[PDB]
Amino acid sequence: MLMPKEDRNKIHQYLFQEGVVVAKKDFNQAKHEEIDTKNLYVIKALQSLTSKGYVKTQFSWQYYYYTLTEEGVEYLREYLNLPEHIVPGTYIQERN
Amino acid sequence: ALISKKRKLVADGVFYAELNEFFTRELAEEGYSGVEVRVTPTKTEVIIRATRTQDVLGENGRRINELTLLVQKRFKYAPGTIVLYAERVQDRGLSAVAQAESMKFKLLNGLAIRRAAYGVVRYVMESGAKGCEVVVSGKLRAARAKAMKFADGFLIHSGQPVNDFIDTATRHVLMRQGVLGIKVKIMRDPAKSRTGPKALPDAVTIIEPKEEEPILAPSVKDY
Amino acid sequence: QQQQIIKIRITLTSTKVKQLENVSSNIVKNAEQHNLVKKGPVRLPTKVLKISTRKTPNGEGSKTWETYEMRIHKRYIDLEAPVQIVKRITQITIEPGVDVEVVVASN
Amino acid sequence: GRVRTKTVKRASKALIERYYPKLTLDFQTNKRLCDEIATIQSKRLRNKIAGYTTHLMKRIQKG
RNA sequence: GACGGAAGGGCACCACCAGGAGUGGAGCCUGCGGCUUAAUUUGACUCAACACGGGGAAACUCACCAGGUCCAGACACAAUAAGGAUUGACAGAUUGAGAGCUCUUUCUUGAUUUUGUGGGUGGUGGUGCAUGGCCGUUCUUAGUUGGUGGAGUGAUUUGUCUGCUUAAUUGCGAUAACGAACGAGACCUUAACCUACUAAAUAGUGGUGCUAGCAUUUGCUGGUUAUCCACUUCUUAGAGGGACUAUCGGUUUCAAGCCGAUGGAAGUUUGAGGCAAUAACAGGUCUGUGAUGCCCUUAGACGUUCUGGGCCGCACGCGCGCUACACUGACGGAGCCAGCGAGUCUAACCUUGGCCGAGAGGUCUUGGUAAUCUUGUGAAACUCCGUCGUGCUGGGGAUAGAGCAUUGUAAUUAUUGCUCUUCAACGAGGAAUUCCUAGUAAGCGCAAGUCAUCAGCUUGCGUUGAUUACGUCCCUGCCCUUUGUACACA
Repeated sequence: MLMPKEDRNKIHQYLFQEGVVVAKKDFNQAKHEEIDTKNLYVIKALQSLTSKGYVKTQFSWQYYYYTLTEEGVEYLREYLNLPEHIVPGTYIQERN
Repeated sequence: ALISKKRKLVADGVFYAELNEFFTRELAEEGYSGVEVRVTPTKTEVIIRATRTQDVLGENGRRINELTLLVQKRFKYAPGTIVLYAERVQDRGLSAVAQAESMKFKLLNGLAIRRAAYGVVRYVMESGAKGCEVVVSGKLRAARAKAMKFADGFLIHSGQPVNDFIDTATRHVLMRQGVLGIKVKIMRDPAKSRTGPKALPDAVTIIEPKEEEPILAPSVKDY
Repeated sequence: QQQQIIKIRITLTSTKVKQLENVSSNIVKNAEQHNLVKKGPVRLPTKVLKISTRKTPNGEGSKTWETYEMRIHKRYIDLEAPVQIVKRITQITIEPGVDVEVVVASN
Repeated sequence: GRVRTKTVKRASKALIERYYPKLTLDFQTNKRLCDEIATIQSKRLRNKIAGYTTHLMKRIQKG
């Protein structure tokens, strides 16, 4: 949906801090905790990078496990413009 | 809050059948073989004691840091508890998923409907499988009847404590021509399991005495 | 205040009664190691948590009725316990899903 | 209407081949001497086989 | 092999013969038709569809009839936005929704892709004669089978049997068979016996700290939101015993039987439950799976918004039931019984009471996330004592009418109750036709399930409890031997 991307990049802000992009199920509720934007139209750009990979997928229990893949560097050199190895392919917790 | 005595063991499955639906469905390529649930307070023991536990290090933060915060962040457990751990599963005859996932990469090629089936299961047919039951159905040949009722084993069932020795599985794959449903039944041994009842009541062995005494012109014994 | 014996209502519960009687036994046996004065093991009634539905996924045929149920086993005890015997309990008397917390009173 | 069952009928002749010269008419001490050392799996699977041992050697003295 | 209006065997309260409950009579919910409405969405139509699909449906549901906005068009690959793409819009003309639905129309609006050939596949859309998984039925049943040997060129057969018993292909006994692997049986539960235990008020005990009083016929009714708490048997089970058709007479191929009698908590696989094998139904579920091959559609949608009829519309048909035809009954007083539970979490569920008003019920309070409180579920059905009489009635409450409350943003086509107006049918019910043999047939009533509210329903829980057959092939149903078969989607 035609909607400005500081909405999306507060939520991609919520991705690279711990590693989650997860939507819930309702319409006109718009209150998911710790992803505090709308429940439904955030999906509208969340598949928009799925069509060329970039993220994994399952539905079950309508849980929306849509979390980024190994190629979460080259598009977020330009969509968040971050220096990698902070939440890229070697985001070490400590050792576990 | 203020948890009743009827709100966590009937609600065992809100977390325990959460993981068991997760790694049946998300990345069950690992050959899932249960979690060793000892839930300590403010820590979370993930033990995927599976076939591919070399993926507990991995990149040390590529996919594990997802799995720190996917099951733990959908019912929204508060972070600061989650620990991950693994170890290789073994003895691959006594587990349903061990030969099921030994068929979950053979259902594209065009192997036989029987050749892989009774060959791998003779890891335990000679070491503790008496009566098994494998049906690999779906539609392998477009007709009216689509079912292969494969029967193999040296059948001993049933005395009704059945859960002492049974494995169960059912799988699916979305191929060109519809689903292919692979449900098996693998039969563990109570004689190989070394636990509790040695065998359900068939195997009863009888020892032999000394040779019984004669009239015995007897004795002078004073120790 | 540490190490007084002031009549505490230690409460235990579990699922299968083999390991619930296990946990109570090696704590009342650990009520021997310094001899807690006590009118102790309250062999409390155990529970039945029945559901009774139709497990069929279609409404046809001679219809079906089953049950499926958890066994809440449950041992309230009348301890009289000190401050030492509550500490090491999170990984002693071990079984899958040990659950305990005690209010420090009975009167 | 409650005649006996086969897997305890055949089990005694691999069992009372051991200790024939016992198991007399009074059916109490022999009953636990039927339950003597064996690898049994319940109590009334063996009290039936002791009552099997009770009735089927009491009648040898019927000829 | 399957059949037969062929014998023979057996056995069947999903058929009888005694029975004990009866049905379909009325009215009225509750389904399935049809009726047709513009709409009565949809599957299931043979015991084996039809108080089934959780289905007691206001919205939520909802797949039909009605309307109108999001496109909720990921995008493989690319025309049109930069002196402007997408369009919300005040106030108004429409318009349930200021639904800028639509317009009257110029404020907002920027790289956030409107989309452009084509493609996500949303689908409660067809396809269980595309399906898996699952669930029923064949069958409340004894039926399967290899290892070897025997007969037959071979399909096959024998073992699994003319007898007798059984709940039984269970056992005995006969024997080209022997020895077995199954299912069943066995196994296991439970309302249980255990004052013997590891063991006692979030739980139950003789006592009695403080001891009011009837009464002195000297210990009783007792209480004491704990006083020392007296104590484990009742409450509850950690493993175990105790019962294993247990014992003698009758009759028995002396077995396999099973009874007269009875120690006993248990003599009927204890009564009843529980998972129940080989082989398959074009059984059924694609209107529960976001698992679905194909095809209709892919935003002018069969997704998805938000209010109405609906599945709740009417000669009539058939399916499950509920109140009854009263006078071992009805009304009024006295006494008074269960177990099952499920109960609030950062919200408002169960709730004795206080006080109010006749109820419906309402405000502060009583305890409880739970052997704490509900609730001692004193309820009905029940026991005892006064009032009603041959009538459609002190049985009955269909039918419509008015008023008061409760739940829900929201009650009209009425969510339910309450108080009065309306006060009927119907009198034991046709050729049609079921269930069930001891705390069970029967009587009645409370939890839970759907549950804001809506049980005339369905599981259980219970409180009180007879019968007569004591079993069998004519009707109906099923397995086995023998024959016959021009049949094999039999």
